[PDB]
Amino acid sequence: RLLFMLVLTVAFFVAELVSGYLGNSIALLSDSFNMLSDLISLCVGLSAGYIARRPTRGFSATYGYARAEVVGALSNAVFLTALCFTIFVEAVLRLARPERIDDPELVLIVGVLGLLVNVVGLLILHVMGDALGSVVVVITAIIFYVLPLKSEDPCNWQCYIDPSLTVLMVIIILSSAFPLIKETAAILLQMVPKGVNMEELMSKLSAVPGISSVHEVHIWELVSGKIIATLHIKYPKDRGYQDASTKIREIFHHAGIHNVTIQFENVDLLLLCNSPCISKGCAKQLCCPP
Amino acid sequence: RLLFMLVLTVAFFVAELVSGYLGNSIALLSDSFNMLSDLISLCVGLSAGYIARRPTRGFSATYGYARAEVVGALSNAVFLTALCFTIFVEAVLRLARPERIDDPELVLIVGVLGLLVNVVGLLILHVMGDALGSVVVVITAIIFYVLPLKSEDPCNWQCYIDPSLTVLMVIIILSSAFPLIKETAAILLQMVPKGVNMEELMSKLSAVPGISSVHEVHIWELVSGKIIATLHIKYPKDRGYQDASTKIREIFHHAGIHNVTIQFENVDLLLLCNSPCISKGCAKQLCCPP
Ligand SMILES: [Mn+2]
Ligand SMILES: [Mn+2]
Repeated sequence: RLLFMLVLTVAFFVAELVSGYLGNSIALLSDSFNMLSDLISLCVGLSAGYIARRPTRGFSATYGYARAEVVGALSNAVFLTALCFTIFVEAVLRLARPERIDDPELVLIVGVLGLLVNVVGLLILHVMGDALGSVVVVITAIIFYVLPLKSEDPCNWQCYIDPSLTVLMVIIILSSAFPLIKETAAILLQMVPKGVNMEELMSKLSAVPGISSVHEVHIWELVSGKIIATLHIKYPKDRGYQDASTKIREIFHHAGIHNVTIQFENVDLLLLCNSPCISKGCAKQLCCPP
Repeated sequence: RLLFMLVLTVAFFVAELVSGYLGNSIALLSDSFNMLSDLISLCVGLSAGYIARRPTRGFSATYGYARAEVVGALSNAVFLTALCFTIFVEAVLRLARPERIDDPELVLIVGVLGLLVNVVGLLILHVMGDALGSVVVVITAIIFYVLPLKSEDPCNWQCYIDPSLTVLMVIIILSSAFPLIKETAAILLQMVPKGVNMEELMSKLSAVPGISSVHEVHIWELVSGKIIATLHIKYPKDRGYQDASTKIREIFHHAGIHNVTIQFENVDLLLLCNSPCISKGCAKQLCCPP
């Protein structure tokens, strides 16, 4: 990996913020708010590179800090969505009251210098979609320079191109952030991973010879590949559960789940958990409550 | 509960946005961005009221959707932080280039009408801290009305009060959001709950008579009160684990943990998991890897 991007990305995010406010362009602010999310993603990816190759497994994080690439990706998409909200709000108010660009050259220079950065990125969807936002800035500046507007004249159609294309860029930016908030929140909501087929898996689980009942089947995803499947299983007292255990962990293996914890409880009052909390009053605090 | 707040809060968030942009006040935009987070929190709390009293426990969410009050609270604090970032950026640029208030009356009216809403809130820290942001708006409007500034004059000291107090309000707003991002991310990072004393708990766990080894001790928090504690425990083959199990689940009960799953594995090669994935190649995909 190479990390020599924060030096460039952070430096040009500030440049596009200053030039976006000094040059009076929402497209420049939009792109700078996109490069800020790009630097947040770079920091998250670098943090996820130091969490890996150096596990911790401490007394306060029993699973480690490997979930920081999902929390840091949902916190970056929500950050970007909130930034796009303000960009959209400032883009609708400039469609009502139009304003112009004071320095097209300062917008064009930093517009290209920042489009040339997303070409020293992937070459050597957000990264793919960050380069289109840097084309809008150079398009708007060109329209204001191959067709100038003297300070003394009123706003023409040109004052509308910048807010109109910035609204389109918010729709394009939020068309990739929206699939990311839904895909990452499902992980942090303790939902079953999308790849796992919980219908076939639970149909095969009940077909294991020697198994009498299966309850508390919790399957969730820590990170990609790491799927934890808690499971309680009742079994007749006169039969061992060794071959049953082997079958259950081989069924889960074929489903891509390798972190399987099975609690074997001995054996319609024979279908509840034999081992809830030590008191009946714990039923309020039990998950999958009885 | 009462839900007759979205009708008021959503209606006045739009009013404070329009009047904050039509009246040229960052404090009004700051408060409207705070009332937007307030309505997002109201929607999250109402969703968490319908997830409760009606559990689902489906085939795609084995723990239910009870984690939506933690994901929806981290997504609301990050949303608020990103909004405060834009508010702060527009507050530093107005400290450099000062602007004034076009309609102090429109700022004062909607300033009070929106301070009277946070008095029809708690009465019948963010809610406590939303009312201070509505005092800054009424303070700034008063200074511009008990001391007017004709359009023909340059900006005096009055043009600085609004950005200066909005910077202070961002610090106050982010002084309650920051403790919320750290407290909610620890839950979504699968970290040990703060209340649980993992030192005394793990010291008592190893002192249970009949237990030979304890590994894969995963304790995490779904929501407040619901703590799930996965655990693998080795034991001698000639001794049963019934009394040991009772002791272990009574030790966890005294620690506030009632969702305990124990995998009893039979018995320094006697201290590893007896039941990893069915193949040695799964060690890469195992959590707490061997
Ligand atoms: Mn760009
Ligand atoms: Mn308020």
